[PDB]
Amino acid sequence: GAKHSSRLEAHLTRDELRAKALHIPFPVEKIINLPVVDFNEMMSKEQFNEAQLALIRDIRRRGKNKVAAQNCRKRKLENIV
Repeated sequence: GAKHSSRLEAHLTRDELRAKALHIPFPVEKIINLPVVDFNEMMSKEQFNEAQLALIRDIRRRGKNKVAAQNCRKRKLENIV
């Protein structure tokens, strides 16, 4: 395929693809990395639909890898032995 045809829609990766279709200007690369202040600027200065805002939050959240996908000895006994 063409690599220089990554202007619209699929500008970078699959996540970028849906983001661009969702009117997201800033690349997912940035969104994962945007600090709260940049994230505040986003909501403050710019304005999008709910769908679009949801993705920004999502990429941001996944970029902030603090989901605790470690062993994590916790007392969260949902249904485990």
